[PDB]
Amino acid sequence: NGEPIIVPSQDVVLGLYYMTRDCVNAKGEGMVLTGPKEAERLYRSGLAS
Amino acid sequence: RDVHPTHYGRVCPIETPEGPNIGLINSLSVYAQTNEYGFLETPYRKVTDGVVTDEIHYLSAIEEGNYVIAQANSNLDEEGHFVEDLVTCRSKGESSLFSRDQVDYMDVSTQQVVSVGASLIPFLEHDDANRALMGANMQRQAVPTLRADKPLVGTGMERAVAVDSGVTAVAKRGGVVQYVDASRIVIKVNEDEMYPGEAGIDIYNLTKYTRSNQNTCINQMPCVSLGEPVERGDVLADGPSTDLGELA
Amino acid sequence: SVTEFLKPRLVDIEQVSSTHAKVTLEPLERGFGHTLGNALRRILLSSMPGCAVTEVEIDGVLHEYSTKEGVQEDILEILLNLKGLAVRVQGKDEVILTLNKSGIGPVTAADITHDGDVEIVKPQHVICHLTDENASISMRIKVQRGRGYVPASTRIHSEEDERPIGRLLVDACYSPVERIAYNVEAARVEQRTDLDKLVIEMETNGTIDPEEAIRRAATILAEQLEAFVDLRDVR
Amino acid sequence: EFLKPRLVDIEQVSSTHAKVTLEPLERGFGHTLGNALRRILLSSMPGCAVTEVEIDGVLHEYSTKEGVQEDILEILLNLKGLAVRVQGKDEVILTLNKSGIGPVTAADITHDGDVEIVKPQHVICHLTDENASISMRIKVQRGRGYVPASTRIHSEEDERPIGRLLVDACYSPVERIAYNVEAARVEQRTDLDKLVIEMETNGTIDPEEAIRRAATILAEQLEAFVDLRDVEFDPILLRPVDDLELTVRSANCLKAEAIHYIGDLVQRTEVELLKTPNLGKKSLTEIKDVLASRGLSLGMRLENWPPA
Amino acid sequence: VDIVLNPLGVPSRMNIGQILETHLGMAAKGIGDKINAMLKQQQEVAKLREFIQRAYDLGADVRQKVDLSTFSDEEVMRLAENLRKGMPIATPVFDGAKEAEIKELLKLGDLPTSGQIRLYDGRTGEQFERPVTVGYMYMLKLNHLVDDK
Amino acid sequence: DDMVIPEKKHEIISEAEAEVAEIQEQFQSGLVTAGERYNKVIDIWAAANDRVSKAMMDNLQTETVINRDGQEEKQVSFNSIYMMADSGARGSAAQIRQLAGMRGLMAKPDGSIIETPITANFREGLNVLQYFISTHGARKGLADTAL
Amino acid sequence: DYSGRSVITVGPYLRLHQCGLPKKMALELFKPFIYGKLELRGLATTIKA
RNA sequence: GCCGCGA
Repeated sequence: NGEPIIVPSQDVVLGLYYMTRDCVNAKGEGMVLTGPKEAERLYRSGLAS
Repeated sequence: RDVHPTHYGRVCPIETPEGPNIGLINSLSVYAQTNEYGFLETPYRKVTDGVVTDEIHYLSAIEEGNYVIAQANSNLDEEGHFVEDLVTCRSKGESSLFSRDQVDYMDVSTQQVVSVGASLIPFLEHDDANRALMGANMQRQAVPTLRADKPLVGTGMERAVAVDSGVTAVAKRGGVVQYVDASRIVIKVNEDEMYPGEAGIDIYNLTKYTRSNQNTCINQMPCVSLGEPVERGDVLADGPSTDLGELA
Repeated sequence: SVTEFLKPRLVDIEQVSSTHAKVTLEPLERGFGHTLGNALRRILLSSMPGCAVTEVEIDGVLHEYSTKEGVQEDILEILLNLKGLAVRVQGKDEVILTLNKSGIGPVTAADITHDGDVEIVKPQHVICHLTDENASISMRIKVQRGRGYVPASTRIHSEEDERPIGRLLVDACYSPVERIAYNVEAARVEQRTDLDKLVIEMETNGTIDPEEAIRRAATILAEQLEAFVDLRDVR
Repeated sequence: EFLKPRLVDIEQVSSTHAKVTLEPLERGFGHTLGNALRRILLSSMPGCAVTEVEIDGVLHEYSTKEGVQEDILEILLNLKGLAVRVQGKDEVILTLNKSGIGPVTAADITHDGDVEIVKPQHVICHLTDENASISMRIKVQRGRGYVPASTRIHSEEDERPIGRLLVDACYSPVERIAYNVEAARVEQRTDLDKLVIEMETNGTIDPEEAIRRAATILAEQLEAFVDLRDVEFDPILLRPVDDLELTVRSANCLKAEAIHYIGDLVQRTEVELLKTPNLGKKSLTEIKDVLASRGLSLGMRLENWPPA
Repeated sequence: VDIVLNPLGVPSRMNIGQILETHLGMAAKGIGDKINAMLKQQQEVAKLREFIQRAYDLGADVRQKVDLSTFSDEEVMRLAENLRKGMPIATPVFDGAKEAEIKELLKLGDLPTSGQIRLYDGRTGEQFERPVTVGYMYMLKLNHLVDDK
Repeated sequence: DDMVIPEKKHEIISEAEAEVAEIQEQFQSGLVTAGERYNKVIDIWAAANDRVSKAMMDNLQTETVINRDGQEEKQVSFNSIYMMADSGARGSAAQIRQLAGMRGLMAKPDGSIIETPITANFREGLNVLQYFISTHGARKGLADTAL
Repeated sequence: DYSGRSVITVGPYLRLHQCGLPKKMALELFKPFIYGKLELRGLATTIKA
């Protein structure tokens, strides 16, 4: 059919889906950050969710 | 290769081979026996008036199709009467709801439909039928390990399976144990029961590491230490994959 | 044998530009790669000395939401640009700088008033694009040396809202580590097969060499163990 | 500008359970130090464990001894759990002999020079008849990690007599370790962290010595970061050519064709060396004959040729 | 933990017995751990007998009439020493323990009612965001080994 | 606990039972033929299955009622099983229904449908009759795949 | 021939073009190549060695 | 060839 047969499934789909979700209230609301590097920094440091 | 509605108390609906032989090979249920002529019978409890008595009749396929058979998961009272005036039942290859006075027979136990292999699966009713079949098939492929370990959660059929398989050593007329060794057990029989003349003692020679049919190991280790009072039917030595007379 | 452990030798450093580095170490004992990587990452990310801007003062309206007097860029973007500004202060805990522009043209980091004791690493860093046209902009920044990352949770200084408006709660990133990542892969030496190899990819905001950052993190972690290695020392 | 963690208020619950405390710690260093120390202590802690045994009449692990209540495999599994502490030695032989009725524990092991049994109530077998005795020799070695008996082959360099029972070795005293962090009682400082580490071992090693060893291991591992910087073999070949016992006429020929090593002559196909002046068909067959005597047929293909 | 299993196998295969057995085995091992801890301090036999009696009578109209009053003191000691690993309960096939009974058993052994505990990563030391159902499951080593494949 | 049970479930189930009783009384009055009552009981049981599945899905989808900076709000739940089904990593809505909602009308002795469906999910237990009923479909599907 | 067969497990560290092969399965499927390399580098002069 | 088993 032309659709990509190599596609992530199972844990990987759960890995991304949990990563790209939003919560109404969490650690950090309306914070303005300069780049995606800072998002990783805050997530790893435990200062953001 | 389908499950006929008459396979209730005679042939297991779960345990059967998967690929080529599905439905062509079956396992006898726990209580299923053979009639005089050769047909499968299953036990049931008689129902007189509204009280379920303890007397038991073995019903075959032809006989059980006429009476109305109650359900094992039917609550009872102190005197044996049904708590509810309405009870689920099977009349003729079906399932309906009848009054307490129309019940003819009662299912003896909840295990009646399930064979030996599927009886050791705890919370079987919470598992899918095909996955339960897979688990029952796979339980028979496990190999005995160095040390038997009891299941922390079981179904109570481990003791029956272990004792009735002949894999262990059961004291025929044991009294008090006299001598325990890693390969011998010598028991002095009690004086209450004895064969007149020549007295006598019981000697059991345990089978040590011995090749099985599947090239696995068969070993027996004693459970009694010394001077332990042993009754008739007690377990002395546990075979491969068995802990204190319990299947493991 | 006992009390003798594998030490990494012939390390590899793949420097990229002047702020990105990939330090490779091999071989390490099974499980030591994760320990070293996690400890170094946590120290480099959570507690390192550094200097970053903390307070801002813009002439005009001091509210959190402002019209920005028509400066072509919202003051939120100005704060974001100031957040990424990196400085090197010399012998002061705190220092105040001022910048003033008149005349159309983008503003840069080199355009702050010259202070001989404060060094700007990236002079062309853009903060805004001037007050649209034929107008002026004045910004007084205050930068203090700190440790790690302190988010603008609250001011808790001076009285009432004087300190909050004097600082505007600009987020501070003291630790000069823009990103730190560690990976453990499988490596073998002689007959042994289960060995760990460590890859440390670090990007720095500047003002410090990435290998210097690794050196500082390792030195502070090692000096944190003097009380246990002092008496139990080979030399 | 950082406070240094001092090992204070180390307390011992039981002969195995122990608690150690590091009072002064900064904000984020508590979890880092705790996790690093836990990984180091669980991974590699030097200790002593049983390596092999020798029973008198026992021939292999799957055998049985008359009078004992347990299989020899069960005896090996019991002896695997024996915990001892040695001083100045690494190959201590713990001979034990006893006769009678009842269990045999580590208490009846012969009192060696410098060997301490942490618990003497650790039973290893039973005797079920008066006139039977057990007598065995246990070798206890010092090691670091889990070394299975099968994977070690160096023990087979000297042939072991039939009767040496090789058991697996763990060498790790630290069975369990957990860590926790709390707020320090220091009031002059704004806030400080205190780390409490609970260790459950087999009693072989002191908790304080454990913490010191783990810290030293971590420090020596970190030392590699403090200064980054860094920014033709066969003996038959390589033999003098004047060893094949060749004729005089070939000696001048071989010198003329710059053939001084045996291996070079091997790498020549039969067709090519015919063009060499006055090679000689019969002489060539002699060259092939002597080379065939050494088993090196002409026409091989090597990769590299060192001058030596 | 000893074994790590993928949750994804449960919702698609409908093996809810997996989760129920793990929770109930966790409860049984918690009871065993309580008994082992009480045996460690060598307390009086009376209180250990009382705890065993209280644990055995737990349930909702269970047809088990095991009583330690008619049980010998040495027999009580031996029984408590035998099940120090865990209380080996038995749930029959189609009439087994309900969720309420499992939860009250968990409450008895000083364990979380939901059956999930906070788990920390062994390598990074960071707690996982969601609680993980840690239990005790009976695993079997089948006769399909790669030494023969 | 990840299989949240709709608390209205039994209610509608009871309602279904009542309706069944009524049609039985109608069949006792003789004005309804066997085929009519059979089709009607299958239809009402299917409607009950649909509504119980819908109620369970409504309960389980936006389960998280979390507060905001002001008052309280609601959002998509972080239920692990719901996250498994919604993300598409593993499972589907029908398996969700069999886990939490009623199992549904099922039968395959000859392709027909039994009048009384399985009203118990896998989170709760199944009677001997319900398991023996589901075994028909299980064996039929396994044999179909095998051949 | 030149054919092996074994049970497959999962490797999450592998690249898309890589697969883990047992070194015991290897040294058998690649025996002629090993013979050729041994003869080429002078380690073994004859095939028997 | 039968018998049992794995995907």
